[PDB]
Amino acid sequence: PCCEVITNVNLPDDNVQSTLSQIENAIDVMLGYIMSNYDYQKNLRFGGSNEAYCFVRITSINNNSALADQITKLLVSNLNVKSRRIYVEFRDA
Amino acid sequence: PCCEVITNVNLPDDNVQSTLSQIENAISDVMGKPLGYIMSNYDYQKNLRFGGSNEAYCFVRITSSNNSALADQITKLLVSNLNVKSRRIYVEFRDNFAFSGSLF
Amino acid sequence: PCCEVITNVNLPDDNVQSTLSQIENAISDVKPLGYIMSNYDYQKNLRFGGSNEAYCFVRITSINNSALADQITKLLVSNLNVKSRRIYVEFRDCNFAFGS
Ligand SMILES: COc1ccc(-c2cc(Oc3cc(C)cc(OC)c3)cc(C)n2)cc1
Ligand SMILES: COc1ccc(-c2cc(Oc3cc(C)cc(OC)c3)cc(C)n2)cc1
Repeated sequence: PCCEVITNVNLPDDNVQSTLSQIENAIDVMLGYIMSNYDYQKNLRFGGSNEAYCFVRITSINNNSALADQITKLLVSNLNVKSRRIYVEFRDA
Repeated sequence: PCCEVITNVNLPDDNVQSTLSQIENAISDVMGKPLGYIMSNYDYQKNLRFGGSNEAYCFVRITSSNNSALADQITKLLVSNLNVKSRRIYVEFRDNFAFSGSLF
Repeated sequence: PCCEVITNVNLPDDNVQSTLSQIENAISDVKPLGYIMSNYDYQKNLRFGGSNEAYCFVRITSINNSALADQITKLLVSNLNVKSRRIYVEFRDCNFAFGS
């Protein structure tokens, strides 16, 4: 398992860790072997714009709607970002 | 589609954004792909090395012919804007379920 | 050819460069190292197993993989003070590149 949030929204660490932990919980849908990360990229753009944006890559679930939906609420509510500016990719050592 | 510039060259944000914006234009122009529907990013990695050396360097990943025109175009932008030798610029084209958050 | 170490272990730059250089050697031992990238990406909030304790993800792109993995794992265990349970090594064999 692996989850990466890539975003230009700056959160304090305590808040980042809550969010990552909440996403791990979600990622019920299908643990002690998982790697999550919040990668702060201030210059990240989408739609020709550097406004708040988050890209989520989940590697790994087939179910996938439940996870996407769940994550999208977490990030809208914890990152104060418009849900139009959330993209969730699922890729399925 | 997605362009990521990965580099140990530190630029101020205003400059980073100009560059990213110029690159988006290029992708759109040279490939005819829908502008706006692109990610770009500038990932500052100070300890990034190439050839056993931490000197100025650019890795450009383009994910998801005409391609020479694009590579060339980008290479000038980064040479100009980053003051990096073109002998330290590499431009890599590389290649599942997807959702927008408005669907929820 | 490319190695990226992704980790929440903060090292000073001189140390980071030594390690990256030691990894380049390894990759080279087990072609030559002038057509090769490496990087140390510090991600402080990186987690594994629900925990933000020390950890290393290594992605190796475009390259007896066991010899390389084993070698790198010792380097990182030694130089990052991380448990080897908390080190994972992926190889990707994923197309073209284009200055000089
Ligand atoms: C035998 O080769 C393998 C072994 C394990 C995986 C694997 C690894 C996965 O995630 C991780 C992620 C991280 C950080 C560590 C890990 O194990 C140490 C597994 C998730 C899935 C679904 N598969 C993939 C290939
Ligand atoms: C999946 O997209 C990809 C993946 C790998 C490459 C690639 C990667 C290569 O590795 C490198 C990387 C670097 C920094 C220098 C280099 O010397 C040419 C080769 C070489 C070639 C011919 N192609 C190009 C595109």
